[PDB]
Amino acid sequence: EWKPDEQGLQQILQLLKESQSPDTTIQRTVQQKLEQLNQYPDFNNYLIFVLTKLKSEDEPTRSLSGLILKNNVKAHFQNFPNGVTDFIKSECLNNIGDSSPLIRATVGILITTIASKGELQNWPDLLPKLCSLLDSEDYNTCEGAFGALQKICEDSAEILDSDVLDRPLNIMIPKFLQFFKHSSPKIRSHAVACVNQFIISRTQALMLHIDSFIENLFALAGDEEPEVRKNVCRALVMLLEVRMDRLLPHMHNIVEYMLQRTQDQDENVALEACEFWLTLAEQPICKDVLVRHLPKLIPVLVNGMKYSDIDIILLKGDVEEDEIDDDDTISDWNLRKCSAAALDVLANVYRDELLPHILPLLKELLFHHEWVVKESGILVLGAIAEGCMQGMIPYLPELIPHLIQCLSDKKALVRSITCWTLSRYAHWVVSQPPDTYLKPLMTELLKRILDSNKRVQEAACSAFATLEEEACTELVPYLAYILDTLVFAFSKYQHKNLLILYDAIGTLADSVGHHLNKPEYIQMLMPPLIQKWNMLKDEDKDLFPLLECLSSVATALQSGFLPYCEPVYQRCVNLVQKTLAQAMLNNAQPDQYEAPDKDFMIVALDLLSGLAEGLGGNIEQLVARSNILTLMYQCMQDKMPEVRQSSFALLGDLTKACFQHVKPCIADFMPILGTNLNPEFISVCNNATWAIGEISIQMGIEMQPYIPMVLHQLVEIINRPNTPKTLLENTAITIGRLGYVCPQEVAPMLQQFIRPWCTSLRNIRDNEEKDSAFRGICTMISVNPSGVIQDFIFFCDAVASWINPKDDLRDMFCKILHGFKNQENWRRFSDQFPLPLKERLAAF
Amino acid sequence: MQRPGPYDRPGA
Repeated sequence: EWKPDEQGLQQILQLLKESQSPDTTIQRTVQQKLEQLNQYPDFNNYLIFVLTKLKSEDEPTRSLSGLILKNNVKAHFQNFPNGVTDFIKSECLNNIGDSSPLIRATVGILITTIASKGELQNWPDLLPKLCSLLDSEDYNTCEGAFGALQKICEDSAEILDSDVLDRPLNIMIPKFLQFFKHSSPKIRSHAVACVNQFIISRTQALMLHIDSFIENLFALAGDEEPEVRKNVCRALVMLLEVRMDRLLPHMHNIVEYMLQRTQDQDENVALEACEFWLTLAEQPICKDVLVRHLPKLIPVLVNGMKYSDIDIILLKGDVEEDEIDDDDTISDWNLRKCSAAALDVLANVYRDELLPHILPLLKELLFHHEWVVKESGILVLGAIAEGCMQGMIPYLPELIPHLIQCLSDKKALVRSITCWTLSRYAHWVVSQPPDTYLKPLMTELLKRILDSNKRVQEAACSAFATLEEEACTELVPYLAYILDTLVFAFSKYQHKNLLILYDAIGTLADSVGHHLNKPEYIQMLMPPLIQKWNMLKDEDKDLFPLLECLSSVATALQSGFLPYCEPVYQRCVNLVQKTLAQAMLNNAQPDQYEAPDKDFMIVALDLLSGLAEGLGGNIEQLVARSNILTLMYQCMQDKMPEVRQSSFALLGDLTKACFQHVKPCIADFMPILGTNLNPEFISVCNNATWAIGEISIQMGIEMQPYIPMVLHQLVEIINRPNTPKTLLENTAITIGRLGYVCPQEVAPMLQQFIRPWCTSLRNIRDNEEKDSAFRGICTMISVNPSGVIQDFIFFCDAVASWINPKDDLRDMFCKILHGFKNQENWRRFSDQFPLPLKERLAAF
Repeated sequence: MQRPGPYDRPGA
């Protein structure tokens, strides 16, 4: 037992009363008084006392007392004395069934946070207490017990699944299932909500009972209560993903019931139902079980893709046309998003088979006079595009012109979704004669880039970037107009849209390439970019996209970038240097210095490597005057994989040109580069192989010692078929380059790498990397034919992969083929290939 | 990598 003193109790009640004042100064001052009184050992005990024994006090005061006790728990429970902790536990369990739903909710969260803050083994009797209390004859105790149980199961599923308190679930799951029968709908909702927490974990206590679970779940399917239907749909989604075998016998009835729920009047029930279509489309059996239901399902999903009245109001689409929280509200998942995504995945799985069901609906929506219906039709046409392109093509000559008209529609929403749909059909648009569809499309899209409405602007920029990626060189005749409008966009845009504008400009540079290097384009594009570059300070996060954009420009312009190089270069160095400095400082004293944002040095290395790539030898007079070398060395010493990746990329680029200044540091680079290679941080390993290739081909025969330490690691990488194709291809390329410059160490290894070397390099398009790698393998076979006797078929395949190679490479292949045809076998090898490859071999 | 879309799930 414990008792309060009257004056202290009354002072605490007065503070709780004053905590409800509208005056923020009163709130702050009484919060301060409370934070001070928290020092009192039994303050929390008075607080629970107000929550529980003073039934005479008004419910808001009691509720807030409970909530602030919950905060005190979360912050300080570890230093509560045992007496008050026991009082809290016992008393809140005594009042878990209090009449007021508000009091019962506060007590529920208080119990939940006590149990979560401590370990359940700090309160071992809690679960038996709640389980036994579920059997209450009084309703309120039962309801509160089950509510707190639901919260505990949601917060603490894993700890309940552990051996902690002797597998409690083994008794609870039979209990919860037994309460699916309960008369009160709220109790049934709690029961299903609790059981649902243990489906995805595949908890044995439940999976030992899935038959009873699904039987009672179907017995419960017909409930009137929206919460019950919500939780039943959620349970069936999870069970589909996990224990699909049991659901499969009843899949037809489950599908029909879940479609009925997809049409449910309550929006939450409908959303839960739509998740069923998304998850089912991911199971391999979907294309066989759901076909019979498509004619009933597609019209439903389509009908679900209309905006709700609430979305139309929030989007202000209702308004004539002559913010951040708006986005927060719209973006959040809803029935429209989910229906569109479900239709998208259904399109991906059924492809042309789904077209004859949706197309009659689509050709009604597209030309409907209600703008909401038209908008949903545009969204439908855009959603199925990716999966259904091959069957949709015949109608594009008819639809694309109307979509291009819709880009001029009065309603902003129609305009935006039209931009996105045309983006989805960009590839087919590009395939056609430019003057027929591409030029009108880009004209309208650029007119919308400067639209009045910001989401229209964002949609237009995204669509134009995708269209550029499809168009590539097709853009060049229109490049003046593209640049004019984009650089005008800088003068209009605002920060939220400015990053997608950067996306558009960077994509333009990437797709156009050296064609962008004209004086008018340079003096039109650069001034605003360097204006933003001067505007931003080194600490601004908005600097990440800009540099990520600028690098593209810098490479696309190649030497044309030179007048703007030096101030960029210098700053780009300083950034990484700073991030290194603080980083090591943070490593020395984490309390004195926080870990700096690695993204600055990552993007700085990326931009600097791209700058070296673009400028070639012209960057030598800068890197000679810089500490850059040491810095990137440290960047490859750093454990973080991204900086290692970026620094090896920069090493490769500074090796393509200006290697003469890198060379003295090779003795320091190579040991750590080879060491970093093998652990196979996929991107880091890939760049490490490629850097080894560059530095080896630069070094020549002088590379003697660095070959053994890398070659064993490289062939070990080739030993792993799990390597992604790019990494393995570059490993083979660098093996070839090493075999070219230093054969003697590679001489034993031909048999170990030639086969995957062939199967990888046969699919790279005859560039200088492939040229040097094949030169290397030719050198290797000339040095050791014995290593490829059992593998000449792979050599023939690799040599045949070349389409009209250089004359000297052709002669090397020719001479070595006429060599090992003598040194039947060559005829049989060439017979393994189709007419083209065999003919190429014969011509050689 | 991929651009914003109309049916993108929060927490891409």
